[PDB]
Amino acid sequence: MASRILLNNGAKMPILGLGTWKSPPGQVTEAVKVAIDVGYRHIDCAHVYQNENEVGVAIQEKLREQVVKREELFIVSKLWCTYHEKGLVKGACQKTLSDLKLDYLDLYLIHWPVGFKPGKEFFPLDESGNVVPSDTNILDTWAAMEELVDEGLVKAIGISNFNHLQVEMILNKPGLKYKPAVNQIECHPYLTQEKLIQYCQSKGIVVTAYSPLGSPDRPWAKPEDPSLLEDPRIKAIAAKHNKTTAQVLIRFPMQRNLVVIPKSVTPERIAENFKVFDFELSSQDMTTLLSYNRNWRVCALLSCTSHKDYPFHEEF
Ligand SMILES: NC(=O)c1ccc[n+]([C@@H]2O[C@H](COP(=O)([O-])OP(=O)(O)OC[C@H]3O[C@@H](n4cnc5c(N)ncnc54)[C@H](OP(=O)(O)O)[C@@H]3O)[C@@H](O)[C@H]2O)c1
Ligand SMILES: O=C(O)COc1cc(Cl)ccc1C(=O)NCc1cccc([N+](=O)[O-])c1
Repeated sequence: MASRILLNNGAKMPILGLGTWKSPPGQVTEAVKVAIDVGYRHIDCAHVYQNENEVGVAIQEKLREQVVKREELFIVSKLWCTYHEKGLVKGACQKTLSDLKLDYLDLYLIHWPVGFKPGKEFFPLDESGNVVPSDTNILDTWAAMEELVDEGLVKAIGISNFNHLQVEMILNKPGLKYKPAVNQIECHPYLTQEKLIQYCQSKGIVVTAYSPLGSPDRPWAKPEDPSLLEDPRIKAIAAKHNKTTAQVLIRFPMQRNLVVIPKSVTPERIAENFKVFDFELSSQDMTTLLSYNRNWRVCALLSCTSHKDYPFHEEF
């Protein structure tokens, strides 16, 4: 299948990208260099991941080496929750641009719909462990994102972890100038997201699937927790196709017209994860994988459950 999807800003986005959350700063430069050498042209980044400088070293070296042209890369980053205020958005973007060694981003996302009190801490808490909110709403934050397009800092803007009512809130924003191009959400066979994906696709918003392997390195993993990579049912589909379980989990979202961003710092896995354009899952395989949905979420924080804009109280 085609390697890129057309966005509603007229630009093409590679459907496979490299994730970078948890990639250690002393490993991620090599990881990104390896990824570009073996064909990745999309890197998913964020200021909160604390490794954009090191990601940037890799990107710059491959540009300098003329392995790739800047126009051929699709670099994504995200506005952290403590920068939702109007007056902080441009500087947050510029800090990311500086760390990544870029003069524009292809896509910049509102990372989470929830805004937090600005300051040095990424998760400001009160004395009982609740996050301290920002009174800035998603529509004013969106207007600030729109300004970044008009200043040439970003080619496209989008959202991440927005539920359908929140997406609808931006789509219905008075004076909306740019529609979100992308909603990046968690999506895998245990959280299949049929309702939110159809909503977004029906609006011409491209959906990016994060944690496609179930984030086995997430820091809050429990023993109890389901494991996609070890699910014998998925292992059997992989065996049938002479592919790895990871490769099935990556191809699955691709065939739903999603973008997918598996993370690895292991060079052999980075290469393996890209070798997903030479096989097809059957319609039966797809429906079978969809059937494993358990509404199981890697990413959701108890500290944020009372924030006005917490996204996961809603069904979708
Ligand atoms: N927008 C958001 O709020 C949000 C939230 C979560 C994630 N994301 C983005 O989505 C990315 C992907 O999600 P994720 O990092 O949570 O988890 P993931 O991609 O589902 O899983 C990454 C884990 O899988 C292992 N792995 C990778 N390829 C493998 C393979 N072929 N075989 C066996 N194990 C393999 C990795 O190990 P090694 O690295 O040790 O190889 C790592 O432990 C993130 O890195 C981030 O860029 C965005
Ligand atoms: O968010 C990501 O991309 C991945 O997860 C990260 C990454 C880092 Cl570096 C730090 C913390 C997290 C995390 O707890 N994310 C979950 C989260 C955050 C904010 C709000 C919520 N929420 O539920 O409103 C949830």
